[PDB]
Amino acid sequence: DIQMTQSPSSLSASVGDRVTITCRASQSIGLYLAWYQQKPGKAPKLLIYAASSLQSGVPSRFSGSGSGTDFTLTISSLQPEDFATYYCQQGNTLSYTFGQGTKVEIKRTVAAPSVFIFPPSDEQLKSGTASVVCLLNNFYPREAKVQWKVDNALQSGNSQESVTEQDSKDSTYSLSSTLTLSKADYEKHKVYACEVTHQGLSSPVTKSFNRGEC
Amino acid sequence: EVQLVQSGAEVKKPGESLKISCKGSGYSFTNYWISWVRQMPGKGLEWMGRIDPSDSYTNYSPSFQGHVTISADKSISTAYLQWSSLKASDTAMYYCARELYQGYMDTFDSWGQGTLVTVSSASTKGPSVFPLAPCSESTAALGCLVKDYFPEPVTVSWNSGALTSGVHTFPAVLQSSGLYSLSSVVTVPSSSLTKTYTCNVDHKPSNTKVDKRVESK
Ligand SMILES: [Zn+2]
Ligand SMILES: [Zn+2]
Ligand SMILES: [Zn+2]
Ligand SMILES: [Zn+2]
Repeated sequence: DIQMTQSPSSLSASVGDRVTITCRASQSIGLYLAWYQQKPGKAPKLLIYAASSLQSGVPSRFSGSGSGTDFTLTISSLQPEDFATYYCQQGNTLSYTFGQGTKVEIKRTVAAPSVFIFPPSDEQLKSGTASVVCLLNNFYPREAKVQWKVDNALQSGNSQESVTEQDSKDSTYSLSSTLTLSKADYEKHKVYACEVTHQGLSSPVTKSFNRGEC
Repeated sequence: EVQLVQSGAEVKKPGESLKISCKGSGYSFTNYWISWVRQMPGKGLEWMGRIDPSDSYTNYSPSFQGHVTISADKSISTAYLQWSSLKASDTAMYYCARELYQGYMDTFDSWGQGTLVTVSSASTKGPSVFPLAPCSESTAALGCLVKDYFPEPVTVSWNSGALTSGVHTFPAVLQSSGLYSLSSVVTVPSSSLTKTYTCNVDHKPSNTKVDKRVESK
């Protein structure tokens, strides 16, 4: 019943930086805190136990500190293999409980998305469903607002998005948004638009097309 | 080498039974406790429970209490996690872990590689694949919408693997329908659209494969 709360949830860092991640316990827990690292697709890995004890094999650039309610994990000179997600876990009492995790991402310079919009194919329309796709290509940072307008009216609850992990070459993200409609709804309207807001843009960029006339 | 190895991925319907396993090797199995941990897609780690393999004594979280049974079979150094009636909400990665006591606390010093459990009412289905072409510049995007399949995963390649540069294949989203959907795109020189582009979509579970040429039109 001890709530473990880590801060921040995510942070961007560069190779060579000192990185600190904080952990607060809902009550005291003494020294019984452990840190785990996890990469995507892989099992977690013990880094530190007892607040500050370095697990065998783990590089000494990793260190912990704190006691009672407040704990820190420090990575003194971030190396490329340190980009990952970090979990704290209290071992004071059962149940054992994990923090919600802190994700360490790669810092780079701001980069505006290239934006593209794709109409539904004729092939899909026969099945009687219409998918409109909006693509945001190679942007940084991750925060991006995508809005669908149909006949210039804001859409809600009829779209889904997903984002890639940071690109191994340039460390940017890419994002895909899909608006789904029935073929009959699709055919009532004319103007399909994707409006993108992002830090690297002076102001929102709109991509659109007119149904039937494209 | 201390090493926990878990059984393979499972795709199951709600109401079904499941027992997954974890076999330890490189140590004295009866001497170290075994915890199970749930990781829901996109989420953090949840401790479910633990067991002392030597006498099969078990601890559960008030959350996992009663909904799941942990057991141990020392005959062949294997721990188990099991459900009598699965729910779609049980869909997750599951890890077994070795509890090594040190610095006065129990630490998860060694982890199995994880068992993916997907629970859904949906039935196996290969995908439909639609072209993503711009309506009628610097770079140009085109793509393929891989829609309505189950379960994951599909793999997409472009031009038989000849094209890898500039391709982004997005993580799949689960639709209202229970079927997955995903997009794969590539950016290319606007002066190429000359060059033909074809996405190849392979879906092992349905034993199915779809090539889709993406016409500049
Ligand atoms: Zn309209
Ligand atoms: Zn015992
Ligand atoms: Zn309950
Ligand atoms: Zn790209």
